Amino acid sequence: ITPGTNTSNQVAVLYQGVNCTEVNVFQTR
Amino acid sequence: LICAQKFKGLTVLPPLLTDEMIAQYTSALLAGTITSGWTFGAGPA
Ligand SMILES: *[C@@H]1O[C@H](CO)[C@@H](O)[C@H](O)[C@H]1NC(C)=O
Repeated sequence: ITPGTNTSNQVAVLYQGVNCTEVNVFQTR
Repeated sequence: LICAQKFKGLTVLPPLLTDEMIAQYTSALLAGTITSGWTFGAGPA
C-alpha cells in the first residue's frame, strides 16, 4: 500500500491470510 | 471446508464492507424511508 510515488516513498506491507505471529503492527481480519 | 482448500493456494478475501456496515446502511435507508419518505433521496431529508 503506497500513497503514490509522486507524493511519498513510504509503503506498508499486508500479509493476506496470516496471524502475523510467525514473521507499528495492527492485526486485522 | 475452508481450511482444507486453503492449503492448495486458494484464499478467500474478506469483503470491504462488513455485515455491520451493511446493517447500518440498511437501518439508515429504512429510517429515511419511514421518517422522510422519498425526500431523502432527491435532496434533504
Ligand atoms: C493470533 O494472534 C492472537 C493474538 O496474539 C492469538 O490470540 C491467537 O492465538 C493467534 N492465532 C493463531 C492461529 O496463531
